[PDB]
Amino acid sequence: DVLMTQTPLSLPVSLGDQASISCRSSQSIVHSNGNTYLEWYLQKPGQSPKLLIYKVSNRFSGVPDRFSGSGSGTDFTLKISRVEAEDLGIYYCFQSSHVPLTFGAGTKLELKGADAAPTVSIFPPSSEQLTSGGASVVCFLNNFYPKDINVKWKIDGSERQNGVLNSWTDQDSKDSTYSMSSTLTLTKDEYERHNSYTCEATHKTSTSPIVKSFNRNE
Amino acid sequence: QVTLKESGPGILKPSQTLSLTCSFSGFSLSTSGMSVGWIRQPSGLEWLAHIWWDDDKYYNPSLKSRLTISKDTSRNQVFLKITSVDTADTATYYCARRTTTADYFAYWGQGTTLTVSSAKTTPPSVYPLAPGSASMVTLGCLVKGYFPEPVTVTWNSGSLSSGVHTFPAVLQSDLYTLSSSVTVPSSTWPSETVTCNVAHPASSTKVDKKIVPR
Amino acid sequence: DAEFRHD
Repeated sequence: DVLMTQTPLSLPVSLGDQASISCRSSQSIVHSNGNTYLEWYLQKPGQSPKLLIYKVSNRFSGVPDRFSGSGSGTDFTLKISRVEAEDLGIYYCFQSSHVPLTFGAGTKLELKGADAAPTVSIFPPSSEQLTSGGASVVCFLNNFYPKDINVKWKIDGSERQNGVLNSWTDQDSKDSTYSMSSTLTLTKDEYERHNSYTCEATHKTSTSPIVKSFNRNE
Repeated sequence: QVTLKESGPGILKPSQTLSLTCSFSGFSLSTSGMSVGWIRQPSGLEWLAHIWWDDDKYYNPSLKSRLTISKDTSRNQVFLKITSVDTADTATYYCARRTTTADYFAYWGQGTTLTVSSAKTTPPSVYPLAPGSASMVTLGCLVKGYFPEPVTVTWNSGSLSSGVHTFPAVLQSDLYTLSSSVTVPSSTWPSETVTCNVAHPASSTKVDKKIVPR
Repeated sequence: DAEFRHD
């Protein structure tokens, strides 16, 4: 398959900024008929993808002139001369010269905000869940920027990876921060074999991880 | 005005055959140069198959053994079959048009959501998340083990909307789980009641869970 | 090296 590599995969911008997205193909997108079938699509939340550019650099009717495409062979670029808020979303390059027709992974055009430390909260299993026979330990990591963050669970001071599932909100519409949940699901039997439960968050806003714990018995 | 519209079964069990239909208006597949393709977005975008006015057919080679595309130009419809579905076929499926004189996906359908799962309809268990002993107070509700999507969560019947984060659902053993957090002043809780309201229409569930200290 | 159709 022709691999379409987009750089970067996340692009934080301020409104009004110029923005550029690279798409490099693993083989030339030139077709035997001489055309280069490289297209760019924008997908907004709750919408089907919409066509922006076709054959490298031809803007589709109705697409604002702040969008342009360029390149040739294996090297392509989408440029936005000034980013408007309505432009935020996921941009895909796409080649239709070779079978299978292939998309890039998507580049999320997102807002820059001020760096912000996460607020971390840990919760033990509720008495209702414990009576019911299960044990979920929940950690919220809320309102941080940038979106890059590491979460580590420890049980009795030892790293635990099995049974952890994470989920993320989209960028906040008020302050441009991100939030995430991390949930450790144990059997009640497992839960009742261990005492200390810890959620640790590492984020660029501090050298030291944010550590929140509880003890099962307290 | 050109439109395309996908239809499918909504939910299927693993091993069943998926039958998708694309119905369209404002153009005809009989028109020289017309084509229609299928693209899906699994839980980025992946092109599946494509068919032309003259019945020429193209497939993603990695998926060919499971795919069959066909047309009925009179009915003005295109069909896609995917045999032996499994959980990875859970996705939104789009159909989209191209023409030799407008050779790009200008027109897409709205998409049809497909979930492939062996789960049965299951109501959520709703659990309170109250802080232990170890300024602003963050509370939450854990909505665990439901099927199918969706659930909705509000706080105090929607009167409490500021400082709320409701996370997307994830799958654990074929059942969905999500949590919602709400952050309020320490002067608010527990002086005032804070209750999460969870609805899961597939199981007729409307449940309120008051958050109380542990 | 299968090409997609464009004519």
